[PDB]
Amino acid sequence: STRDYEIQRERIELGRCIGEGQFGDVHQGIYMSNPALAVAIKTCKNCTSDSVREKFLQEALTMRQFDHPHIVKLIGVITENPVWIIMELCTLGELRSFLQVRKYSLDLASLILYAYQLSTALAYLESKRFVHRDIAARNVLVSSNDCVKLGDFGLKLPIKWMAPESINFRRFTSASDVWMFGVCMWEILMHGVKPFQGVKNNDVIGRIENGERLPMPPNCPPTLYSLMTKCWAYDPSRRPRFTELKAQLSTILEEEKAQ
Ligand SMILES: CCc1ccc(-c2ccc3c(c2)-c2c(cnn2CC)S(=O)(=O)N3C)cc1
Repeated sequence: STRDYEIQRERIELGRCIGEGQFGDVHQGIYMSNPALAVAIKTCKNCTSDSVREKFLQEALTMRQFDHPHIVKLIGVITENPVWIIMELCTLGELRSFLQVRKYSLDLASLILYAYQLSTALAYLESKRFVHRDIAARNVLVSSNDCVKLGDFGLKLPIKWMAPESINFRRFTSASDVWMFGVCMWEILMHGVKPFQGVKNNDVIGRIENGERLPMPPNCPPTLYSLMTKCWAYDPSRRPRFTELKAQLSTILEEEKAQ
């Protein structure tokens, strides 16, 4: 039930389209509540069929259960047609593009901060025993210069980001997540460059079994690259826990900020 966070439509002013989620466009809006607050609104294209509506609204019921500095907050829902999900707005958009445009204006400490930040959230999700089953929707958003957040919308499987066991047996565990986090970390230090550029998806799995890994990013600290490669151990029982990563990242950030 949603009655404790049902929003009245007139309190929401739907603005410009800003991205796409799995179910429809995402809009910017102003929500008159405290203030008259900037929000992100998930919309739903074909919520005119019942089954799509159930799954769209499930995204909200799920988000509702978490409260963390680095996971996108649910503000509310409107459950009459047309159905909307009202989320906090991450002003500065997608991390990938953010890192690219800011390649020459973000220091190493910030890039590490982001990785650390995400690991605190992933550790929380692990402690809440959440299984995120929609891997294609996984994305990172920037709410400010010093704050990134997990989300399932933007501002077909990710073969290139996936653990080999996910690829061969469709096994998805806390460990496969760690593998993907490893890639996401690499991505961050590479200023939002995607993994395996030019390489075909099907030739990916072969290269991994051959011992090949994504190389050390320019200016990436050997301590942090070591963390990454541990995220990419083949035997998924060799990979570190997120709680292991949160801590290991915490002292790496301290080493840099001290310089
Ligand atoms: C609030 C629901 C929710 C939506 C998306 C995620 C999300 C977003 C991005 C992710 C991830 C999750 C993610 C990663 C590794 N494991 N997981 C699942 C917890 S990741 O590689 O850091 N990555 C890109 C988590 C919760």
